[PDB]
Amino acid sequence: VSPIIATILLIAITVVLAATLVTILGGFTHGVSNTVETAGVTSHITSKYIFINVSSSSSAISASSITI
Amino acid sequence: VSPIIATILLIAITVVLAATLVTILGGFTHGVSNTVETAGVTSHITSKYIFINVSSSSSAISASSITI
Ligand SMILES: *[C@@H]1O[C@H](CO)[C@H](O)[C@H](O[C@@H]2O[C@H](CO)[C@@H](O[C@@H]3O[C@H](CS(=O)(=O)O)[C@H](O)[C@H](O[C@H]4O[C@H](CO[C@H]5O[C@H](CO)[C@@H](O)[C@H](O)[C@@H]5O)[C@@H](O)[C@H](O[C@H]5O[C@H](CO)[C@@H](O)[C@H](O)[C@@H]5O)[C@@H]4O)[C@H]3O[C@@H]3O[C@H]([C@H](O)CO)[C@H](O)[C@H](O)[C@H]3O)[C@H](O)[C@H]2O)[C@H]1O
Ligand SMILES: *[C@@H]1O[C@H](CO)[C@H](O)[C@H](O[C@@H]2O[C@H](CO)[C@@H](O[C@@H]3O[C@H](CS(=O)(=O)O)[C@H](O)[C@H](O[C@H]4O[C@H](CO[C@H]5O[C@H](CO)[C@@H](O)[C@H](O)[C@@H]5O)[C@@H](O)[C@H](O[C@H]5O[C@H](CO)[C@@H](O)[C@H](O)[C@@H]5O)[C@@H]4O)[C@H]3O[C@@H]3O[C@H]([C@H](O)CO)[C@H](O)[C@H](O)[C@H]3O)[C@H](O)[C@H]2O)[C@H]1O
Ligand SMILES: *[C@@H]1O[C@H](CO)[C@H](O)[C@H](O[C@@H]2O[C@H](CO)[C@@H](O[C@@H]3O[C@H](CS(=O)(=O)O)[C@H](O)[C@H](O[C@H]4O[C@H](CO[C@H]5O[C@H](CO)[C@@H](O)[C@H](O)[C@@H]5O)[C@@H](O)[C@H](O[C@H]5O[C@H](CO)[C@@H](O)[C@H](O)[C@@H]5O)[C@@H]4O)[C@H]3O[C@@H]3O[C@H]([C@H](O)CO)[C@H](O)[C@H](O)[C@H]3O)[C@H](O)[C@H]2O)[C@H]1O
Repeated sequence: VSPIIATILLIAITVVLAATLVTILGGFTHGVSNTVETAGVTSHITSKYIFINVSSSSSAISASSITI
Repeated sequence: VSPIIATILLIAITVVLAATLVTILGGFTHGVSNTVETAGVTSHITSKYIFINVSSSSSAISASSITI
């Protein structure tokens, strides 16, 4: 009798460890993305205005997505 | 007499536990397979057509097996 019952208990424990491990991995598998951008930019500054002129960029992006 | 009869009953019980355990294991030993695929794909979109051009793939697969 007892060696089979001990085996059933060890299967029950194994499932909870595997379920625990899955929640540990979730802290690694997020928030990685390609954020690199590169632009040819020239600028001139005066007592009233900053002028900014763009010559090229790595990608086309919205002017609302850029913070100054 | 009675210690031998008690032993015969415990053998009968043991077989039913082993048969029970075998049906528990069957829930683990299925549905695991190598499903990973990886392709070099490029695409262009227009008001009438999507164009899709493939440069390489990890394996050769039927175009009917892919869902869009
Ligand atoms: C990005 O890409 C763009 C597009 O290609 C440009 O190439 C940019 O390069 C910059 O461009 C700006 C704008 O052209 C340049 O700013 C000028 O800088 C010159 C100096 S410079 O040595 O001549 O080269 C001038 O300062 C010029 O100003 C003009 O306007 C002045 C103000 O006149 C305004 O207001 C009056 C009312 O008071 C209006 O009647 C008039 O219509 C106008 O709206 C004038 O005083 C000035 O006269 C004298 O200026 C200088 C001395 O400061 C002198 O050296 C000159 O010979 C001249 O005698 C001149 O007529 C600048 O132009 C901008 O004008 C705006 C104005 O709102 C009109 O848009 C601002 O008010 C400023 O005056 C000024 O920013 C800059 O130098 C370039 O780098 C690329 O970076
Ligand atoms: C999962 O997988 C999916 C599918 O692949 C996506 O990839 C998803 O990624 C997310 O997608 C959503 C939806 O595309 C993104 O939410 C958008 O976020 C952008 C910000 S961003 O910087 O431009 O990238 C915008 O906020 C955008 O909102 C649009 O709609 C706004 C509201 O317009 C709605 O209502 C008006 C009436 O008032 C209608 O006329 C119109 O048709 C529409 O229904 C606009 O204001 C907005 O304009 C400006 O928005 C931002 C500032 O907020 C600015 O930066 C922009 O440049 C632009 O000038 C823009 O047009 C979001 O889209 C969703 O739109 C719904 C709307 O119901 C339509 O479905 C909501 O109302 C919200 O507006 C918004 O959720 C999200 O960023 C992605 O992560 C993957 O995760
Ligand atoms: C156990 O171990 C064995 C041995 O190793 C296997 O590995 C087994 O795995 C299963 O194997 C079976 C048999 O190979 C697989 O069933 C096939 O499934 C595919 C789908 S798949 O995405 O391509 O992978 C197909 O459905 C295939 O069917 C073929 O046959 C169809 C019917 O053709 C029959 O009838 C015509 C007359 O109408 C005859 O001319 C012809 O000779 C043949 O007898 C075709 O329609 C089918 O074409 C298209 O099928 C699919 C769409 O359904 C599409 O995706 C394909 O790209 C293709 O364009 C294809 O040619 C299945 O094979 C079995 O064929 C028998 C037939 O009797 C011949 O034996 C049946 O009639 C069924 O058609 C089908 O069961 C199964 O997927 C595997 O899991 C291990 O489990």
